[PDB]
Amino acid sequence: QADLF
Amino acid sequence: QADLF
Amino acid sequence: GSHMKFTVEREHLLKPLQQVSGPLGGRPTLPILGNLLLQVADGTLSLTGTDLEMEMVARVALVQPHEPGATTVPARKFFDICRGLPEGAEIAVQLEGERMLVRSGRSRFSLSTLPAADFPNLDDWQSEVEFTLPQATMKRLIEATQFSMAHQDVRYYLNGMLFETEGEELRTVATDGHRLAVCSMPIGQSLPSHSVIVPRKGVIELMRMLDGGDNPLRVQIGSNNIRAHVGDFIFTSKLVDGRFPDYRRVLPKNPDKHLEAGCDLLKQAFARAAILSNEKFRGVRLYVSENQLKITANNPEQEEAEEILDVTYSGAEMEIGFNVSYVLDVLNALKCENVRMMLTDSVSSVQIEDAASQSAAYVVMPMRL
Amino acid sequence: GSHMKFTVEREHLLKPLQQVSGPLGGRPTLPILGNLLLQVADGTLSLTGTDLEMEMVARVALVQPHEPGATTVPARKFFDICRGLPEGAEIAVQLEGERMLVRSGRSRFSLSTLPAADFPNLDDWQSEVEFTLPQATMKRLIEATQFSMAHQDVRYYLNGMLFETEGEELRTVATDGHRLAVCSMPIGQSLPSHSVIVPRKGVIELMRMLDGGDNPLRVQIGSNNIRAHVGDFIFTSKLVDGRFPDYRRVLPKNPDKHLEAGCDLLKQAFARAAILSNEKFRGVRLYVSENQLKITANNPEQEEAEEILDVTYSGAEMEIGFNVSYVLDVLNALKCENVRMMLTDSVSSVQIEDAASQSAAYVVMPMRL
Repeated sequence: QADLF
Repeated sequence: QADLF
Repeated sequence: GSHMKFTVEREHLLKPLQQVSGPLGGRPTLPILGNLLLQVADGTLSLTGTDLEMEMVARVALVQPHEPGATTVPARKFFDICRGLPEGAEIAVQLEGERMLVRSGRSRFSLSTLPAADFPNLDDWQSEVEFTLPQATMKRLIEATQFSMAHQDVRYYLNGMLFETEGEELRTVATDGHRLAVCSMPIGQSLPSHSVIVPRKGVIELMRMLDGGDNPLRVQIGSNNIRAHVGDFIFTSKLVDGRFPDYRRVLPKNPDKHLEAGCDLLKQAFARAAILSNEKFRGVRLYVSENQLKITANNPEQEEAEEILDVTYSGAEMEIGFNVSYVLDVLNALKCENVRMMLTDSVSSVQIEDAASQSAAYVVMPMRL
Repeated sequence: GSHMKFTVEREHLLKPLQQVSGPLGGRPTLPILGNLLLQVADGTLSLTGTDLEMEMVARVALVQPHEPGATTVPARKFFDICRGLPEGAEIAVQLEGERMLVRSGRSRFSLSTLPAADFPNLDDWQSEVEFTLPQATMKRLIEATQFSMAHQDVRYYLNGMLFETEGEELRTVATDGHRLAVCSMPIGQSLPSHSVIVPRKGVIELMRMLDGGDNPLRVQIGSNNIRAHVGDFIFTSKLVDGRFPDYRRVLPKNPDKHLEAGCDLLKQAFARAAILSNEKFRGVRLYVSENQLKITANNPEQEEAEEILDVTYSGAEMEIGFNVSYVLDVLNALKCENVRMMLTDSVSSVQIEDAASQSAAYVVMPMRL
């Protein structure tokens, strides 16, 4: 899962 | 609590 | 057959799959117990779920073309897929190698399988005692006693419900060693004398299969199993092999004292006094005198609840202690206008009944206070 | 006063007792936080519950004779007693020594107390911004973002909800670092700019105090507190002192591709595909092509779900991975006919919103496929 910020 | 039997 | 295949409407699967996906849990004993056995033969689809102690079978008519065969698939995933498809969907199922394919519209599911030859069987017995009764009669019998069954007791046979046939009646009995419940209902048929213990989980499934419709319940009892049929569902359970206590000797003999009161006012008074009873022991004190009942509760904080009620009572004055949850469980199960209590002394059981009906009786042993 | 005494109708005491006592269940930090502070003065009964971070105050008019004073009493026990009494019951309360007596008919309860002087109070403060709005507007704002709040994240400030006032609008923002939700609503008043973080438990209490009636909600926001008034109930909460992420910089800057589809059909396709996605990672793959969306899920058992949908899309083909629970949460919160998705590429956030309204926007970061 990639970080949104 | 007493035993019923 | 090697190439199992069938096509059926979504609607015809939903009720069968919920009923058969029911005797299951999140953690099966063996991986194959988490699967449903699917069998297709001569115009019928059969769905079976089991946990080795009991089994549920549903039969679905196959009107569309199909090929015989059998497989097992993950129960909950197969159920969730079918339920998740749109209303009025058609479901086409087929075995492709070691996978079971589920297709509907442009939705495609490939499920893992385990061999049908590896699935357990709770068949291979003949019924000795057989009978039919309305669903409402079975529901009434179980609801009237189920709460008195034991919870994980060392005496395994108390973790179940006695089912007894006698004359024209079917009877249930449940007890946990402190309190007992018994209910008898006429079924309109002369029966031989038979007594079996249905396990806790079996009682739960018998209730869950009752849909409230006009389909009759057909029961078969063997030496180590019981079976119940309702429409196209068949529930089978192993019996508990043990000696159950005899309710007729547990009922108080020659009750010296008789109290009568409104069921609801008595329930609401016990429920309020329970708030200030000890959270573990739940002890309340009953003081019975001429046309009066006084209920008192105290707890480790030294808080106190007191209820005074007008009752019909003309016996000798007496004080008696009870676990308030056992009394409330009884009053909740009566759902009547007036209740009768039959007492002897402070160290002996009390019989609680509906003041109008004898179909159900409850026995609660007191506590020392 | 030394001898607090009051008599009130159960009818008038019940909803106030629920409003304040609701979140006083469980293990209080301090024994007195399990009690309600009762104050009687000049025709009013005040009932306060707190946990040190927030407080709930209800005011009940006293029509019958009373004597001033204060005490604290176990919240849940006091509520259960009043709820358990019959409809139309009159409740007479009085201090007697260190006990609080509750009487109604021939029901008598003696409760333990803790001194009112020991009851904690939130520190006084002044509102910097004040406004009113309908209850439905607050409920809509909270429901549209609450699911995106973080769950016990080490970044304490993501565990709350941002409340922002700007121009004529009130806005909420919630994010957990993977997905974000934002909703703005018109409140009909020109307001100064203010941005505060309301803690998780405060958001829960603000929702719980909305009864769906016609009573308006008055909000006051200070530097370190927020307060909401509805009828005769006042909720106050401390604010989370931290820097919340800025949603304006999190919204995708230049979405190249735009997809539109029916909300329900898209939700049901994702829900079915989720069944065969990995139970921990929940990854699904989206393949967007001309007027078509393909959703695929696979799990460690190598089971596969595939959904094909007709959608409105005319951009370049692309593959993108998502946690299916984050997508379903957005679709469940968008209670609309059609939804729009704004994509850039496979490694960049997607914006999801109602195809008809811009009041709410959702941003979900993808997962590597």
